Amino acid sequence: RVLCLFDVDGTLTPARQKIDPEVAAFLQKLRSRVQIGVVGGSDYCKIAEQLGDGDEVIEKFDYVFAENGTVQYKHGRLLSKQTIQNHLGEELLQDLINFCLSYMALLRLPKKRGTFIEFRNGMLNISPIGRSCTLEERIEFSELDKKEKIREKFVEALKTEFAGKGLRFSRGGMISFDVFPEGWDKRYCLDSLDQDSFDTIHFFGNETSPGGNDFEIFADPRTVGHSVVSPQDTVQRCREIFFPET
Amino acid sequence: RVLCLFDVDGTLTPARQKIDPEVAAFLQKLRSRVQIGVVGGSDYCKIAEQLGDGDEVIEKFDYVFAENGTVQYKHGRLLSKQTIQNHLGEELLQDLINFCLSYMALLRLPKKRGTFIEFRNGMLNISPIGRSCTLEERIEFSELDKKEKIREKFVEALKTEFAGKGLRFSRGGMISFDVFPEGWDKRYCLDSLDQDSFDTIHFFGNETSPGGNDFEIFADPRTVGHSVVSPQDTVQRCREIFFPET
Ligand SMILES: O=P(O)(O)O[C@H]1O[C@H](CO)[C@@H](O)[C@H](O)[C@@H]1O
Ligand SMILES: O=P(O)(O)O[C@H]1O[C@H](CO)[C@@H](O)[C@H](O)[C@@H]1O
Ligand SMILES: [Mg+2]
Ligand SMILES: [Mg+2]
Ligand SMILES: [Mg+2]
Ligand SMILES: [Mg+2]
Repeated sequence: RVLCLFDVDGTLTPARQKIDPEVAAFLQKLRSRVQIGVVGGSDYCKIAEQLGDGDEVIEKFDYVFAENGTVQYKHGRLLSKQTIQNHLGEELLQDLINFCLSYMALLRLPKKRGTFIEFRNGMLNISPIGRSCTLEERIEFSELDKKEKIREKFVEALKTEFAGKGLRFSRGGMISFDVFPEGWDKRYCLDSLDQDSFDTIHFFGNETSPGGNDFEIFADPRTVGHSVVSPQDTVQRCREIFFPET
Repeated sequence: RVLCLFDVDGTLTPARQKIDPEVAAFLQKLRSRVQIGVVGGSDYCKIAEQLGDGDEVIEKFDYVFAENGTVQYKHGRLLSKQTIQNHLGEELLQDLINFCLSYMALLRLPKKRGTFIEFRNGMLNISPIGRSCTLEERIEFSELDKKEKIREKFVEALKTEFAGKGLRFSRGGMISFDVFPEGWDKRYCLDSLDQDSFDTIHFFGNETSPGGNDFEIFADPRTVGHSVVSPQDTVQRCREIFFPET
């Protein structure tokens, strides 16, 4: 009983884009020997869009872990969600929210819009410009952010304010950063997988160095870790391990 | 060339619910004598959901004005949008946004979530709890709000701060209030309609008294105004005016 578990962006697909039909075809071939799963920081809709038409993703993969595994489809079935408010408690969560509102009230940007704080399943996403900006506005903010280190300074202030309180931050996006509970990196999905009797869980990712969003799940003793540089590399690695004779 | 223009909630449908098939059938009958249109403060998706399946609404009505007419479908065709930032300018808009962020940072509630500021086409929607709350959380906030007058006090502070700057406020919702430019009440749709050569525009609404969201469009010299108390009343009124012989 083996599971191959894959990061999505840069591991199975070009970052944030549709999977190559050849890679998709190989994954289904691999599926004749092992179970296959994906884990990504993006939401289900995004991952679904990258990995097939409609909701095909939950049929094509045995596991679909969205938002680092806080959202789980297991053999086509959506499991219940643990909420961030349940984990953090309402007081810490609101302390965080109000600190962010207060900080952003004092930031002056070329443009602001709406959805400065997006309450997701696995994180709070914080966007100084607001998520409802256009593409050109998005690019404008990104360029300013590089010059003024707006998100970086905001994250420094947050880390210090909440020191010791179990919060983690990532600047994965362009107009935002994510705030998530400690352990709600990709390792989150491993606790559910622990219960599914796999002899071996192979994890493949393209950000397996320190600071990368695959590091923790890669390095976790529950996984056999594989560092890849592209979807073609991932396929080669899988052929080598699971189709040695071929 | 006559247009009948209808508010949606409480005028054609029970508030925020699907239209009665009998009322829907009458509107299509009325359409044999006049053009028919709807104008609502809700977004297109909501109005579409109330008035048919899928996008049937834009086929069933000659005009669909969503968000008070800042979003317009004319004979099945979506017209271009004028944006709030274009109208207000980026400086006033950000002054507004930062005042709201600052104010809300200091509010302590039982629960907070996300989407405190929703940037729509025709307004900014401001929600102290956050739009991404659950139904029970929504009811919890509503009950607290009645006790503490949270939205009312927030709106007082905003009106005073932006006195003379052309902003209007409404507490139409339960967990939020809307901020919109002066004249972006339902009258907004009348400027486009002015260009469409109607001899007469009859407007029907159920909130036509001062303070009601139909008052301005009702009282506008460009419309023949009709006050109704229900969709059955609206139908009766229409039969009386446009099918006098029947
Ligand atoms: O700020 P950006 O560039 O839109 O990226 C953020 O939001 C994306 C969409 O929800 C996420 O997919 C990203 O992971 C990130 O949380
Ligand atoms: O705060 P509430 O109760 O969700 O209502 C507000 O949002 C609704 C949905 O966008 C709108 O339909 C309402 O008109 C209002 O702007
Ligand atoms: Mg990756
Ligand atoms: Mg490992
Ligand atoms: Mg009404
Ligand atoms: Mg009038």
